[PDB]
Amino acid sequence: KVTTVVATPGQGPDRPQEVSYTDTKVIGNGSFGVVYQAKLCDSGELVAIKKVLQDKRFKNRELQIMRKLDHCNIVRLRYFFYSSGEKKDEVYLNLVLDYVPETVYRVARHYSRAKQTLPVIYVKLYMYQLFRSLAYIHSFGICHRDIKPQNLLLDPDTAVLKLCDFGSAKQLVRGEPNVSYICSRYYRAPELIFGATDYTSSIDVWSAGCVLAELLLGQPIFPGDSGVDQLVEIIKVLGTPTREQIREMNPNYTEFKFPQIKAHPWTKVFRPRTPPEAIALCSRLLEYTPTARLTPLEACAHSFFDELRDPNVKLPNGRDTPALFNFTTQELSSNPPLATILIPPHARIQ
Amino acid sequence: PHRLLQQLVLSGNLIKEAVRRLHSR
Ligand SMILES: CC(=O)Nc1n[nH]c2nc(-c3ccc(O)c(O)c3)ccc12
Repeated sequence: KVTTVVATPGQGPDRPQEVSYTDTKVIGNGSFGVVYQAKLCDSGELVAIKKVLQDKRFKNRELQIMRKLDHCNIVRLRYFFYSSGEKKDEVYLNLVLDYVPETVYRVARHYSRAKQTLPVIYVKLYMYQLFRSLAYIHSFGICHRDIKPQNLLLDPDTAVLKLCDFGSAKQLVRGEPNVSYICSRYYRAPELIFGATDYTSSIDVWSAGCVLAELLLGQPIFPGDSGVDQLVEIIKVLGTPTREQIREMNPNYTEFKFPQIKAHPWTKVFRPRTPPEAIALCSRLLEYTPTARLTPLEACAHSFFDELRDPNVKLPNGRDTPALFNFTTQELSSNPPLATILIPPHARIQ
Repeated sequence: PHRLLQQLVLSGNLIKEAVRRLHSR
């Protein structure tokens, strides 16, 4: 069956056009709605269609966010179209997104099943691209709130990583409360466990640190069996937070007395042959104090990514690395002078 | 469950209980 719809381009102009697609199949289902895979009739290009129930009287948070973003490390919104929801206010919003065949989750699972660690060059490549996508979204005040390997899409040949699923994302505004029960448990920042509602985009940096640690370990670093058990898992590594760290996580939370537990050494958390720069980076992301975590741009400039800035760098398959230095004024806005460190001499315009 | 965490947060007993659960196993 060939489906023809009138759809609006994702970036702009707001001028609708006929879009035809075929080979429709369900590739995901959840509370949010349904995700389909389809093929565009014009170009033969594969797309993902996310279908969500929408309130007519309200703007869709996910669409608003998606229409703003144009970055090589974020799944592009090609088109969007509305479909009839039967009920007066109920309509369905359909997001036509670029299809990406793999995930960091599946790639890491493959290596984990084979009892081998993902090669360090891919850990550098995937993590660097994730930090770039985070630097970009955070510059608009957008927090993803669901950073996990499953939401990190991969083109297996080019090693291009694209951040997906903006279903939990929100444009954070200081002084406007946010829900504390957010994120996929294993990747949930400790301030969220402590019930903070005044949190920042640094919760995504905690989650990025969890992804990194997982790529190094071959399993999640903090596999909590519940919300309370999630903190138990964190304490086994970080030890107990100090009175100052508690205040920094949630100033509305007070705990009179508690037994103090020392941190477990980072070098013992990981396997002996773990690259020390990867452990060092990880120690600067998985911090109780949210403001002490590296910003995504600071993480991109970390010495762990120095190999990516080498002019002679190549993928193990022999191909060139994807675009790594095409930074924009928007992406560099949090710290513009950092550009001269992030953009190596060989990458600069002739 | 989720009710337990909310209660621990409101009562200010979250760290004490997490430390107890660590030692319990
Ligand atoms: C197997 C697989 O994951 N395929 C996919 N290709 N592209 C995808 N895009 C999204 C997706 C959903 C919601 C968003 O807001 C978004 O930007 C992107 C989810 C899955 C895919």
